Amino acid sequence: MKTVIQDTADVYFKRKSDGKLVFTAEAQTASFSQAISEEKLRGGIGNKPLYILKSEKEINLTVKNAFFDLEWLAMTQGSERYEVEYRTIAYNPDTEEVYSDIYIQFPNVSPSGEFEMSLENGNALAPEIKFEALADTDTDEMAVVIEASRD
Amino acid sequence: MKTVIQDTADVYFKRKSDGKLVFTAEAQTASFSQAISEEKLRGGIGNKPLYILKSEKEINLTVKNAFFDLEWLAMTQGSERYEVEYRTIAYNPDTEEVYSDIYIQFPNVSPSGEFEMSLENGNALAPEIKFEALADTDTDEMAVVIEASRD
Amino acid sequence: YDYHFEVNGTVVRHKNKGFGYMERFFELKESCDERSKLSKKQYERFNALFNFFEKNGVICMAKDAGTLNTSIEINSLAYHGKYDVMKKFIEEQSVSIEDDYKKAFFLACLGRWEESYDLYSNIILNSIDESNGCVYYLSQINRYRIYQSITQAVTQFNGLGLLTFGRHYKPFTDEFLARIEREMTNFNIDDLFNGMPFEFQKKYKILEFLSDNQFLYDDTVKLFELTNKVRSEMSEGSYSFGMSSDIVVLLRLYDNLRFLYENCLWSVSFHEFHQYIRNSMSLLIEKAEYERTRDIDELGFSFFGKKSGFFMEYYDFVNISRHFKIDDIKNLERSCSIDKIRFGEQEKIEEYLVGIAEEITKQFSANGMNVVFYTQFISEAKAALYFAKYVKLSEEGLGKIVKALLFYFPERDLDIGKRYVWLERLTKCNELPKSIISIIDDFLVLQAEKHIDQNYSEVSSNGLYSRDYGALIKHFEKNFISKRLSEITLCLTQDKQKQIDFLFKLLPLLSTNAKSHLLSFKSVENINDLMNGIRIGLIDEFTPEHEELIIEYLETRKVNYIVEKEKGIQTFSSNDYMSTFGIWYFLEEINNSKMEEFIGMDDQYDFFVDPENFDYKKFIPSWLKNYNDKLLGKIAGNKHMKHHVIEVLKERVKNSNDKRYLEILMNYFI
Amino acid sequence: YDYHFEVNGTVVRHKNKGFGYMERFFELKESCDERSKLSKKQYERFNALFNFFEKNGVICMAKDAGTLNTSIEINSLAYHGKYDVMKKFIEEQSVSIEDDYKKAFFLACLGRWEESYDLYSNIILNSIDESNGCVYYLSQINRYRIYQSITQAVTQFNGLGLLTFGRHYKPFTDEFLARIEREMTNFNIDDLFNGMPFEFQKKYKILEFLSDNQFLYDDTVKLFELTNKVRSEMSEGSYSFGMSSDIVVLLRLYDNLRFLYENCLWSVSFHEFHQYIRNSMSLLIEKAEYERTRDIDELGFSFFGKKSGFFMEYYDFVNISRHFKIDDIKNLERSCSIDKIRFGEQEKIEEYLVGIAEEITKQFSANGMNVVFYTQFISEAKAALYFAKYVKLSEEGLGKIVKALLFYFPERDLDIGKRYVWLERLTKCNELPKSIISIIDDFLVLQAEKHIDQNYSEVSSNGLYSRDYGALIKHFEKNFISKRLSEITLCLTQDKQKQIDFLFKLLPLLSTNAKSHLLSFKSVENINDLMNGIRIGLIDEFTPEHEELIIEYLETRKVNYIVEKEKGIQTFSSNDYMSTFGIWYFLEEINNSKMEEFIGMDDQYDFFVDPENFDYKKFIPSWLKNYNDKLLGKIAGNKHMKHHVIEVLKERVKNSNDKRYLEILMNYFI
Repeated sequence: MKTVIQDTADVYFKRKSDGKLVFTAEAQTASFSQAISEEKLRGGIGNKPLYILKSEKEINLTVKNAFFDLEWLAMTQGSERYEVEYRTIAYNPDTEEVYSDIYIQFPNVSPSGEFEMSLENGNALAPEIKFEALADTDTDEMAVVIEASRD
Repeated sequence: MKTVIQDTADVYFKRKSDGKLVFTAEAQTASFSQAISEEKLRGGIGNKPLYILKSEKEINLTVKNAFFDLEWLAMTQGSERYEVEYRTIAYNPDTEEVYSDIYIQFPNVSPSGEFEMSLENGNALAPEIKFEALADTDTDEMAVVIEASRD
Repeated sequence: YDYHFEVNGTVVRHKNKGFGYMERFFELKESCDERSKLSKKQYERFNALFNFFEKNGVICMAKDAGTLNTSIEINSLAYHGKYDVMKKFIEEQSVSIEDDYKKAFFLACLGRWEESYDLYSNIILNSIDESNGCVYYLSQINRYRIYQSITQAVTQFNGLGLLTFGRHYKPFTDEFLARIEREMTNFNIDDLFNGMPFEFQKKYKILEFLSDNQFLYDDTVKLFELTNKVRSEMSEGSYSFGMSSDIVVLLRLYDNLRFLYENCLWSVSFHEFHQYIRNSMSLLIEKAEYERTRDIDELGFSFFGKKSGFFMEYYDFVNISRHFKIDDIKNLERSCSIDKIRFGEQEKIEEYLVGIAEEITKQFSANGMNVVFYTQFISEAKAALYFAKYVKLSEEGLGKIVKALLFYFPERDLDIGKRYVWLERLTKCNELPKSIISIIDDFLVLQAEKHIDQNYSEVSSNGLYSRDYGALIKHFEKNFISKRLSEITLCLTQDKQKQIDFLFKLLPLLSTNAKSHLLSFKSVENINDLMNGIRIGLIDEFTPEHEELIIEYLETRKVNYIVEKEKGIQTFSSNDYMSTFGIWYFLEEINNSKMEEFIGMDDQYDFFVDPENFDYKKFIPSWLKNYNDKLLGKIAGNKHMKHHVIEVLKERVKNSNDKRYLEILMNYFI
Repeated sequence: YDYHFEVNGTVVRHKNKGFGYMERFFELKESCDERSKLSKKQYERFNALFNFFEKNGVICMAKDAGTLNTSIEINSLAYHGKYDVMKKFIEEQSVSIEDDYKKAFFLACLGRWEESYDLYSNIILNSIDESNGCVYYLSQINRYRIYQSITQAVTQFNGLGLLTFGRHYKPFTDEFLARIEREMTNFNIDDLFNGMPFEFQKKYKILEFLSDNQFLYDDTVKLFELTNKVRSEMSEGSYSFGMSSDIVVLLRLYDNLRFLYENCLWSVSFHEFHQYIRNSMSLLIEKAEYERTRDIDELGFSFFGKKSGFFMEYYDFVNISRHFKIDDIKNLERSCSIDKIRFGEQEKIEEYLVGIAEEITKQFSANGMNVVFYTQFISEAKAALYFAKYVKLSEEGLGKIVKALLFYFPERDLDIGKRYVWLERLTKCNELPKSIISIIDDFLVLQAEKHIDQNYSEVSSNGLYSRDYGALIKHFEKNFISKRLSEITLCLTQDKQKQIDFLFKLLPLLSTNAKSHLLSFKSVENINDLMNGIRIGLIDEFTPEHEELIIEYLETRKVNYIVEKEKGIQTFSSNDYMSTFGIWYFLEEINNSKMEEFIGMDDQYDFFVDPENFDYKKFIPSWLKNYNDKLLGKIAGNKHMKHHVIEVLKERVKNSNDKRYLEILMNYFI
């Protein structure tokens, strides 16, 4: 009661073209970052343009909780690029009451980490895996956010 | 023989009123730092050029050895200053020959030992000692050097 | 605990009270006449001691220490990464137990963990009947480390293998894992040194630290103490006479590497060792960066004139290529002038990188995928390629590197934008003659011909695609005609919408006949293709129909915004043109005033469309990074966008360490 | 290792293949009906377990965890630093063996190791009558630790303490030294646990790690790993949801402090422990400062849309005063902007500083001052007073701390210039009541009375004295003019000379008759009269009266320079008067043309007096640091060489992160 102040989140991953539940549950780390950069890859053009606004842009994120699933694991035991949706709860600083839920979804993702822990001491499971934000030419992609608290 | 690059230094102590001498054969760390910084007021008043530049000047040194010398240490065993005269050499990169020696002498030094070196395990001695650049109200003092390499 | 053996290579007495048996040895070493007074037996004993001490790096003592010169030389075949000579050496009949020990270490290094346990069993069973416990103890450590490796590998295989690898992989047979579990279920490590004969425990106290995990622990505590010391030193900006904190770090680092590798113990390929190596190297490069920009007040020139900048060698290249992680590399290079540090003796690093390329080609060409060796080598090769941009590389070497990178590397860990960025930074330091241009041409031909069907969907981490691939070629080469895609276009009749469009973005790389043919049956006025038509200026200036399509898209976007606001949804897209309308209206590309009807839809749209009435509190400071230089020039001429951006620069420049913001403030706004 | 217990109190299955009786106990905790399903014996054991666990804060298990608020409290009187309560508590008669152990720990905290060692021997002797094992092991470790304290203390007393103090203060009879040396001759603590009967190791195996030195090594390595993770997320603009890698650091710091404080263990007073708190705390402040200022697009504040702000509390201040140093506080101040952080719990802080002040007053009021306590109290008092900069002081509290610091603090550990620095350091965040005026006044009075001697020098490492105390008094309020203080310091029938040097010292607090006496007692002219009077009242608007003096000083420095050139000895001459003279020349304060005869001998003089013919390759970045404000603007109005200073400032600002460089470059030059 003195000073820690904790909260909670909730993490979900889906798959395209099927209602499959193959992923973990509850992110201990839930580290999130956004990266936007530019370089001299176009250091020269034929002039009189409008612009391109390249901006690269990139999103990274990781979790570790294990015990992902067993039934769908069995069914897959015998490339849609996966689908991720997020659930978080926001509180009003004036009232500290349960009133808003934050919805976050990324259509294209890629969990790409080292396939080697190589640690001397026994761990408590939790195979931490990072994720990346893909892209296609079609439209949208990255982030679609829905805001609750229609009170 | 491949790449290490090492050198050495000499440190000589002395207290006034006589030609007493302590010395360290080496000074492993020998952290040297000169700090010049200013202060906060807004006295202003237009007809007052500040010309401050806050010369002040404080010097930090470091010395380690295992020698306190045996002659008078035992005499006191059973506040006249502690001036230090650093000794060292310099080299010419074109020739890499021994041609220059450098002398650093300070005429107002007060040792500033921190009295909580007490540690957990038996170490390789190394009684780290730090000094401080003191100054009277008369003039000059501290920074004085002698340069060799006449040729 | 009678003497200290400092990292420099000197000797300091600790607890002796009688005769100094240690210093007399170096006294005999320095003396020559007194050498001959020993008998032949004692003479050969002293010669053995002399060679042992000289090879192990001890030189002299503090009272005789002067300007010392230490060095490191590793003869282990694993470190140099010549896997070919290892697979040559394994094909040889061993003669003694030590040869078997080296072979087992090799198979462990080559990733053939399976029979490595079998060879460990052989060396364990054939070694009992002899008086040398070093091999036996080392075999114990190696077999335990291998067993732990198998267990963790199986755990991560059945954990996330099916999803990261695409299909589940079972490299390890069931009977082998069952037997190893049955025989390993009751093995403890804390008692190996205690429960094994007395003679080992007296004569070989020098091998105790390898028992528990405390050896890395006692290395890391000193390493962390040095990290704190160096950080405090850069904060204070002091000087280090004699030996410094970085040379002792580097010397202990090299000594640990050499001992951990040469005596052929497997623990060199694990995460904790990776952290040790990584934090040491990161400290070294960071301090090398910091010492470059020392202010020098009154003292530096007298002692350190013509600054002896740190020279990065192949010994300093292979480690970085081996253990670092790409995330860690992009972490480190954002705080240092990584380009500035020199690179000496490029020949051996060149042969190293060429070796990586050739064995990569050999491995991926073969149908046999050794997944076990595959796991821990991707990061090695990626880090090697990442750091390969910081060295001039031979033309034949450049050809091999590019031909391996573009062709044989998997799409799994190499996105198209990823591969492009990698090759671009590689070419930053080296020229672009016909060779590497030819490999890029072959690659774009290959990827174009692979996309002929109706289901070859393409993905990229940045949506970069072959557009900028061709743009680079046009930026280096000028009259590149591309007879191959010219023929492909000549063979493109119809009903290839994906194939037509994808190559349509490669228009400048085509021939005049090819572009004339492609102009027909071309996607007429798709809005995204309007943006793509004026990407570089294909359709040079705006036509009224383009403005009508723009307003159509604006109406669709505004009705979508109304729907989203009714549903309380906010969307973020990579194809956000919202800024772009405001930008083109700002620089008079479009004279239509209908843009003001959509004020309040997008924050950047509001910022650019209406300079006079924009809410400057909604100005995100991350927008300026994605603007052109002449956009920044024109942004400093308008009075509306002037009074606030200066203050924004002023506050971020003291509240942030991002140097690009400082460059924007300094070069343009002042 | 059956279950792995988290720092937040949650538990997760680690080595359980049967019944998870943590889960059963957790579901029994929340079920009152099932609790009632136990008889009186089991109900009593259950409620004792509940009290014990809630004392350790075992809340629940992972999957049912929502928001948890673990409490932090330290009851140990030593942590609160009530020393009088300690003396009263020990003064009482002994009651129980736990009481004996606690009072021995109390003697250790107050420092009297001589008697506490004998008390530890007495309890280790008398323990057998009660058959308790934990007391035995804790007494052994305490004896080991206290022996280390004694031996290192006596060795540094023989080595360095004599030089520090000047008198060989031997705090022990040689008989006790002989006793302690004889009793412990060949004891290595590694087997201390290994030798205590088996029933203990089946009961108290947990306390094993305290034996060897690894008791700090484990947490040190883990903290270093957390620091690595924190720095990894540092420069990425990270937003970690929930329990981020930072809260765990503070949690671990608190639990380690509770473990090493509440059980009465003496490992508090060493460097190895202090490292843990200093690093964890520095990381806390670092990430707090980072969290203060960042940039977000839309969702950055959406995640964890609140911040604790690292609201510092009384516990944090006790940590501040206990486990840092003046230098470490200095790099904290240089790194982070502590001035912005919010001060919480504004009440117990003045109790703390009042306790420290009264401890100092009683320690240094009577002739009885114990060097034993002087060993350890100095650092804590220094840290508390030095950091007291940002406290919101209370009238009585501020008065108490000020006269405590001026009057009773030892003069060996701080010189007058540093007291002068520290008082402004206190007055920065608050005002100057009449109370402070009176106290600082009386300090000036009796201190001026203190140094009047024959062979005394009153040396200082900062060069500032009580005249500057009066200067700050006037700068806040000059209405008070010196009352009778100048009279008592002004009674001189010629008499000696040093009082004359401290007479012109206090010029702007003197009586009119006092300055008349000054004029009668020699005029205003001296070499140091420059930075005495031109420092305070004369300063400017006329100084041709010292033109002969500046000419003579130039002649002296000229012969000095020509001798240096002839010999090659260089020199230095820190109090660079020619610097002030060149500043006078630049600031129109000197119109004479003979200063041009002195060009080419001093770097700053050449830069100042010869704008046309000063080479610009001899640039110095240290001059960019300090500068001035109003004459900096004057020289920023330069025309001929306006760009060179701007260019060197640009080069330093791009290559250095120093914010003051940025302030100097942007405020006036821009």
